[PDB]
Amino acid sequence: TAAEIAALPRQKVELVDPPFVHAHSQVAEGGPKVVEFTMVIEEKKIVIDDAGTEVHAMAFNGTVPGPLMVVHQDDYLELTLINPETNTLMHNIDFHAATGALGGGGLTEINPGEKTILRFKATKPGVFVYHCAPPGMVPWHVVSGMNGAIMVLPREGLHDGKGKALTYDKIYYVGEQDFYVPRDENGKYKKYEAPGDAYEDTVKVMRTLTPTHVVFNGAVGALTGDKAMTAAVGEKVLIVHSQANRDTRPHLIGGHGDYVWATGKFNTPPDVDQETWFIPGGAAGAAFYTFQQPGIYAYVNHNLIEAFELGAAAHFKVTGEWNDDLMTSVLAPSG
Amino acid sequence: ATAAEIAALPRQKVELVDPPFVHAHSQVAEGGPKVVEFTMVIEEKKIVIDDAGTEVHAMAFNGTVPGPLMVVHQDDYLELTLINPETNTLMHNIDFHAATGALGGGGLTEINPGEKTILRFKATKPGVFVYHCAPPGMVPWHVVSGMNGAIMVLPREGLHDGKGKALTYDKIYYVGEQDFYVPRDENGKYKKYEAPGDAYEDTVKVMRTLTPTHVVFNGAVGALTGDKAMTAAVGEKVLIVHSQANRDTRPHLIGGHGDYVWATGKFNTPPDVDQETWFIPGGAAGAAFYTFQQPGIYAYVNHNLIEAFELGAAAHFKVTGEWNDDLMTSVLAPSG
Amino acid sequence: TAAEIAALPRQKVELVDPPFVHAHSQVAEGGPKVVEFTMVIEEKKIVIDDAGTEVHAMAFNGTVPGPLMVVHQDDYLELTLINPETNTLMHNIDFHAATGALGGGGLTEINPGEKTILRFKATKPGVFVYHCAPPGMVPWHVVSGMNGAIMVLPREGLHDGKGKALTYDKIYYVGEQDFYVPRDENGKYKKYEAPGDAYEDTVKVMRTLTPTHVVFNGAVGALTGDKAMTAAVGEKVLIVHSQANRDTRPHLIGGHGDYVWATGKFNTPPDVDQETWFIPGGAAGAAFYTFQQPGIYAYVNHNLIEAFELGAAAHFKVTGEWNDDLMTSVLAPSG
Ligand SMILES: O=N[O-]
Ligand SMILES: O=N[O-]
Ligand SMILES: O=N[O-]
Ligand SMILES: [Cu+2]
Ligand SMILES: [Cu+2]
Ligand SMILES: [Cu+2]
Ligand SMILES: [Cu+2]
Ligand SMILES: [Cu+2]
Ligand SMILES: [Cu+2]
Repeated sequence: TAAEIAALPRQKVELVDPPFVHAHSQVAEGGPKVVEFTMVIEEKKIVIDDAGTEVHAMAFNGTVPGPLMVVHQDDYLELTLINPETNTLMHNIDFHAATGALGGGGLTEINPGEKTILRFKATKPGVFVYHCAPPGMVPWHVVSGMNGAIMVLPREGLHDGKGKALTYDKIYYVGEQDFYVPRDENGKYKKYEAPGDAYEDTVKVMRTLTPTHVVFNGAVGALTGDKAMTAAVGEKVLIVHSQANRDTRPHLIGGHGDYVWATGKFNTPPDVDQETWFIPGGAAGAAFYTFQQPGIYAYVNHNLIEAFELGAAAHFKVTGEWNDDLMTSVLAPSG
Repeated sequence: ATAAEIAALPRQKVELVDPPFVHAHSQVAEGGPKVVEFTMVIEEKKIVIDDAGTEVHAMAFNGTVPGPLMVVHQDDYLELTLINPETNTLMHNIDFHAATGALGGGGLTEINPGEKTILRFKATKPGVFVYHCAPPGMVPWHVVSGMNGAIMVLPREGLHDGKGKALTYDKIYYVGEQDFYVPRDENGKYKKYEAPGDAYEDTVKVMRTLTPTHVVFNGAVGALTGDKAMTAAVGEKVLIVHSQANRDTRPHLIGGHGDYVWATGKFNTPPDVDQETWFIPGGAAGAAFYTFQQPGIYAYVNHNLIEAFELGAAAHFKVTGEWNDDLMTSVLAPSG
Repeated sequence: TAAEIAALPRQKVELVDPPFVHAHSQVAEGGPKVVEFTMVIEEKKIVIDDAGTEVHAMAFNGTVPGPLMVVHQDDYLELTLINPETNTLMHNIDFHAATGALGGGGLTEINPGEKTILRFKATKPGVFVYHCAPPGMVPWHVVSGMNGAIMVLPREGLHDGKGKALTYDKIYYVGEQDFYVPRDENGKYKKYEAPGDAYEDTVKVMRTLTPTHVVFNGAVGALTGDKAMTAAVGEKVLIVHSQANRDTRPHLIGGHGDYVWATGKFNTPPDVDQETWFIPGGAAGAAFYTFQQPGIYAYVNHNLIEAFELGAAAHFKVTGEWNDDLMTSVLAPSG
């Protein structure tokens, strides 16, 4: 009822840039609330590889992917989206978690210098993709980095196939991005004055259905080296993954997905003991894993060409004690 | 069962309807096993697949791309009379993925132009299945020329969710998705050919790129839009059967969900629930059940947005009814 | 503890070339054991099509794909991997079934002239991919056919979703491979005198993400004729299928996948009555089917262009009586 929706507690949340996630509780604290978020849209040039390749990013909250928003089932997510007058394009937002008006895209078309406030009831539990979708140029905005994901946790937290609770110690959000950067006759990636200048050349690359780069956190190596995600032997980690436009097949090298909500929806029992899962373009998925061995792990899109030639590889730096029962080198490489 | 016992089975002739509509049927089976009879004439015809007038020499079952949806119940016998007209220039056959034996029926149905055949198979497994032409050595060319459709073998007790609760749809639509490989001239313009044959070698070359020039619903870009947009109402339960005989797809109802989705298309496999975007592998059909909650226009797409909005894989749903502000509301309309 | 594993019975297994699988028991015979395997790596030219197209294969045990290793859950798989001095590249092995050191790859880097022995506990039941992964040359080795699979059977054998036992009469292993063969400017496939000579050219083809060939058992038509798989009406067959780098969609033409562990993990209930299943690049899946009709069946990757233009098609020669109740030609093709 009206009075009841109006009486719900309102709560503002401070977002954090991916792969990190803002503060939240797995099990809902209190009753349904209208969770408030605010994101400013930034159109800016970003370098995506070691060769200085640029992309005119269209980023929610200034990041590629946009930040992860976490709410519980039946809460209302109320987002204030701002498109500064400094931008040159109209933007909007489609929450795959939302029901109605094309996910909210039909109610949030804001030109540079405008803002809007959209509220929707998170009626279904799971991880969902959210992305910009201006009619007539939906792919262009999405493949320019304008997408993220939200997590709608069941009020009672996560559980496995037989109702046993699954509580993670850590949670990371890996947004995978397929980029389509134009090249000149010589094969060098092109640079442009403004976003629109690249429109035509970019759509041509997009039609080949072959991305020039497939990256995590907006750039080749963004989640490797000193920016590797961390964990410890014995820790339970939830890795949320999304791809707003193209299929992906996540894999923890040296590990597994103990429980994987491959479709991303919590009412659908998770698959177990996964080596490699699949997330279709336009969806988010989530894998729960308890680390057992220390060392550096790689987390990749398992088409290894996309992982190691195109950029779809991240790292996990795990501390702890090695387990010789699980694995041991009986005879080290020798003549 | 003996041909005699099967012959003692009641027979019922069905009049097919063109996709996305489905011929009249009952969700729960009417009595016991029957021999459901269907007839389809194969038509090799030029079709236009986009607003620019791009043409394809289609190979269409019942004259449509996709071929029509045949609906029977588990343990019924599907008896198809397939006709290949004298006017056609190629041999055609049919492989029902729902069938068991002779390459899905393909090895027993090779008919040359001017020939016909009658195949009968027992629909032993419940679910939606793809059917398509498969002439040895020319299989992909016939399939990506539009020679494919789907059938639905309903459980005799109708649909049920993963927990046994009955799932009864008010309406049903069949969306056949087609990947086309159209050759282009040195200017990037699509080529036209006098006879389908003159297109073969050029088309095989494009097919090898594994990159379709068009990915469409019901044979053409925008085919299920405007006055051909599908319809529903707030509160209406709709089953959307989707098939792709040669290539993967990932259906998504923009602004909606797939409340229950048999992503593998098989009814004995519990449906996934609350789906945002599902996946149907090339060579299969899937089905999504959804109860509309909001009025307005919805786009139904293959969620590789480039395929959807650049290649042609987008349909529309016009939904009547009252807006639900509880589910969604514009607190502050776009403003300064 | 080491002492305990040391006290475990050990068994040397003899490997056989795909699509056949070495002798094993569906239900485990006895308590956990350390199952030993040995594989020598062979860099060799293989002819992949009737046009004489060659690939510089990097084959475990001399075949593409490498042989299927079968152990039971909680057994230890101990592999002695050998890289002969006749080879030119360093190789290693990642068992997706293993936990730690990048699936074993970090512990098995052997140069030509070296060997190593790796032992891991097969803690999760299902079929898993294994493949070479030299840092910086991962996809290249994998798409050169250096991959295979293992099956970790539950101690009590296979079961359906409701716990009823599923015992197969025959088992086959189909390893699907995506090759990227360079062509001279005339469209003719190029031939080389050494693996490294093809590197630069091959990487370029790989980046298009478009394979020139997609084959089963290393060559177009490999699993046909003298190598057509066999079964008899009434026989229950398990078809294990793997693809270490790219997606696939298996389909038994004229048949079905009665039970399909699509993710390849036995603890994830199998899908049933499948027409076409999906296996993501970087995984293995398994389908159980009881043949009901005699005749030649084709088994394919259901992107028909990949199956019939690119090479992804195998045959099954089945003996038995035709069942007219299941299918019958009421009127044979006629006027
Ligand atoms: O499992 N990594 O290739
Ligand atoms: O929700 N489709 O962009
Ligand atoms: O069922 N094979 O096209
Ligand atoms: Cu935008
Ligand atoms: Cu979307
Ligand atoms: Cu045909
Ligand atoms: Cu088929
Ligand atoms: Cu190697
Ligand atoms: Cu791997």
